[PDB]
Amino acid sequence: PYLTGEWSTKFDYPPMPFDGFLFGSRVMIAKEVKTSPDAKKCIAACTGVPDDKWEQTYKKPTGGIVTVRSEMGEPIHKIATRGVMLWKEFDETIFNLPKNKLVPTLEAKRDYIISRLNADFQKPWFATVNGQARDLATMTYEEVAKRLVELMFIRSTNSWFDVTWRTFTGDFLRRVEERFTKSKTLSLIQSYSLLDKPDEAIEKVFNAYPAAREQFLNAQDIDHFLSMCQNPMQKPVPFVPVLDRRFEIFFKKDSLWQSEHLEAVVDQDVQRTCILHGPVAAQFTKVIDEPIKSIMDGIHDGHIKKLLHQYYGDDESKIPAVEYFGGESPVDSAVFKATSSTDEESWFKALAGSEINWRHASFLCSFITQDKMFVSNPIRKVFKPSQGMVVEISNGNTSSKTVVTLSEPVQG
Amino acid sequence: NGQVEIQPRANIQLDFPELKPYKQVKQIAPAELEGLLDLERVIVVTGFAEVGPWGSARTRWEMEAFGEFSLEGCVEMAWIMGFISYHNGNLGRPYTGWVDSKTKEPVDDKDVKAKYETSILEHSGIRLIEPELFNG
Amino acid sequence: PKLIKNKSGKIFVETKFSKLIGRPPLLVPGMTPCTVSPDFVAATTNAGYTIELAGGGYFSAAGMTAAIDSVVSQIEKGSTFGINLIYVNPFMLQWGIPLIKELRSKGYPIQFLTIGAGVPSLEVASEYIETLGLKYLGLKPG
Repeated sequence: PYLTGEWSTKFDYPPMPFDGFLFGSRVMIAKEVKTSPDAKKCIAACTGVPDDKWEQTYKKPTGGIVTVRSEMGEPIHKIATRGVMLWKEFDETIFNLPKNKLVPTLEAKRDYIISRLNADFQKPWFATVNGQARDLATMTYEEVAKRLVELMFIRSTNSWFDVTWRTFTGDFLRRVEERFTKSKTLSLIQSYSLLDKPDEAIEKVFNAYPAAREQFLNAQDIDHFLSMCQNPMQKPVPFVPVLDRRFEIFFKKDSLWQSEHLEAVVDQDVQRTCILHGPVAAQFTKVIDEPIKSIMDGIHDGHIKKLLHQYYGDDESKIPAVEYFGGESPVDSAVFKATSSTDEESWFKALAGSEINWRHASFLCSFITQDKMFVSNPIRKVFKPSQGMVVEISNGNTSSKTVVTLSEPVQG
Repeated sequence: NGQVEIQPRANIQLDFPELKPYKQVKQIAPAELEGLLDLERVIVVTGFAEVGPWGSARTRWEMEAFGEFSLEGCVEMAWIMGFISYHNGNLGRPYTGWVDSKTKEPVDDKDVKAKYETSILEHSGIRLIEPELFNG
Repeated sequence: PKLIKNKSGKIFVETKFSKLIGRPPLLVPGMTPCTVSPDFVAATTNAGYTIELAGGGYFSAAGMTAAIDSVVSQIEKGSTFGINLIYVNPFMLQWGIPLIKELRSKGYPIQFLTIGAGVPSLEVASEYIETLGLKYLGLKPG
């Protein structure tokens, strides 16, 4: 109805056709999209809502979609997962307070926040040992290292999800060795590549410094850990290390990649993650893993079928045919002579000819193709009009035999 | 054709008494003692401290027993005497650790001795009386 | 709307946009995280439909250059694609607009640039239109 312009008639307006369409949410379950399988199933589960009811996302889930606020306060449409619902609850109970009220509320609600992060969100509370909520000040160095490995090393692929996270863990082990060493000594982790099997490196480090296995973190090392959790030249840590004024930043930063990398989420659970999807477009996102070619060809072929039926009598012989389709901006024997004042556009329009064929492209296409690159049309630059140029065309009516000859004064 | 070494950082310990396995502890006192004493009439010291010419109990013990400070003792004396202070934040790069109290320059635990031990020893213990400490 | 066909007999929904780009008037917009994948961009372009590589998944010119090189190595000769940049990310624009200019000067098949989350000012838009050497400019008014 938007292609034909009839969409506006219901509003008592003249038809207003449009030039094209874009489909975002619709192709989020395409076979070639990197979205994780469980995320594709969650997207498909979203039933959607008709346009007249979409605005019921600011207040509650509708069609599986809700509206939450980003770091800057901009609205975002996301799937109403457990993590997103926690996001919304925090938006309306913590983040909307004034700066002076924020800290006491975090202190008063600390246990609830920690439980909710550990249960529902893609960034859990870091200081949690065997299900028991703690604080960095109440964990041993071995426990910190083990939690780092648990949250940063992927066992399925047996690798560190990000090399920067391996650098983080290696730096922490290096600070452990610094704290419990008693004199000049060689570091046990000479290269961070030794962390590629983290358990062995941890066992080595904490065998050489057994005291660190039953001693809580030094206050100076708590500060160091939290400072290196803020290193801009590193991927944001996948956890919340502390509750303080920066809790919103710790909670919301880097929130979109987890849906395509569920192997690096706590339990490979989509419900912890954040997925962007539209309330109204969700009504058509049903079939999982349908190739993008199929989805786009389906839309285009439906348009062609409807147009054929409505405006061509279901007769494809009615369709006009050109040699090639494209290159059109939205805005038998001849002789041509160039001058200083000749305008380039009309000169090239005359040289190209009225029919769409090789001559047309030769004289009107703005770019040609190299091995894979696009470069300015050499033919046009060679035929750029200037005083003295004389162009002779013969057989312009039979493209297969047309010959365009350019003559210029040489030696008189 | 075109190693990494680790420096020590001070880790001050409280030095609670070492508790040994019950078997060894039982081998010390007479076997008849079990149940013999009214433990509500036995007095025990559970904590102690001091402020003296050599700082706390820890630093005074180190000077009394060994005649010299360890890295922990030197760092504690530097902190007590105000030579060094703790900093955590921007210093442009982010820094967490000790800094010089007068110049705010960073200080590593390894360098604390070389920077401050002569001053620490010169201004501790029995020494010439300093009018600045006793109202002129 | 109209229907047209070429010598192969392929039918096109003829439209001002489709007439310009020689391809169906349907495109995949820049989406972070989905269009960040160079595999998905190449797959959509090899299917015959316009797509914008999302610049919101990249944090340096080197990384985006590697992603564009991957897309180029995957798409067939003669194909092209677009780039989407966020206007509320001053850093991205600072490192991305010069990158697009350099790549276009190299002849990279970047057909267009789309600006999301804001419309530039007339002066910036003029800078883009003149310098970047693109076929057309995409804007997303709100």
